[PDB]
Amino acid sequence: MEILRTENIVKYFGEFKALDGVSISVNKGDVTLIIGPNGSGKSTLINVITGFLKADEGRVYFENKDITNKEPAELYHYGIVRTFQTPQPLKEMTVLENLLIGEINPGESPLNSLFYKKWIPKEEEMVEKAFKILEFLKLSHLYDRKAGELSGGQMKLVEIGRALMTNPKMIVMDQPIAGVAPGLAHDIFNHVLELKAKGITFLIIEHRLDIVLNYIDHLYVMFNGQIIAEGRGEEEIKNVLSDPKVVEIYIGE
Ligand SMILES: [Cl-]
Ligand SMILES: [Cl-]
Repeated sequence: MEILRTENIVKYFGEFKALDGVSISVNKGDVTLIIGPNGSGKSTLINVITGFLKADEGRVYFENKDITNKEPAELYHYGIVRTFQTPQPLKEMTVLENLLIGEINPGESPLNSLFYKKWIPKEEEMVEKAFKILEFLKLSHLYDRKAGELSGGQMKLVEIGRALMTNPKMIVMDQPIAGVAPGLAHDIFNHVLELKAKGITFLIIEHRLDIVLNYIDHLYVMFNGQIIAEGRGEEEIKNVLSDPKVVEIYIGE
């Protein structure tokens, strides 16, 4: 049931301690969200897990396999992928190409994958997969469209599509719907549930709780680098959100 766990993960940035012995467990097929005020190490944590950051101490286990500090190219073979915010160079490219760059160095980010330049492979095999995904996402009609011309929610959906290009078992997303209009937002998360349905596990960071909350089935709250609250399920979550210590981290300067 548990697909991912971290055992006392530590990360340092100089002398500052961004993370502080963070341990978390995530069950297969779950949609796990982590929240906390800016500066709590949510991102750093996510980056460590996805392999874009090195864990100074502690470990990460995927399906009970020690994967600590493996490069994203390697984690790709394990079924882990992170969604990447789209850079400007990619915005000049079509929606199809944006899914296609996920093929060059599977698991690696768009720019560490675009080291290959205009060599965005347009090989029949990959493209068919890109379309199959654009299809599932109900975006094939925008396959030829320059990504920079899409709405924020549209762009977010494309990024999810770029990740699916790696047939992941788990998708890690840092703020999938920030700046996305409510209707498109629920739609994005709708597709997540659609994916949860096929057995895909999610680890998400978000700040707009007024939308997201109805979709997550595992919450974690973080402050100063450590897990300061957990709550599995609707009821526990309502409690977690009620708890005054949580509200307080958001008030007082
Ligand atoms: Cl590092
Ligand atoms: Cl927002």
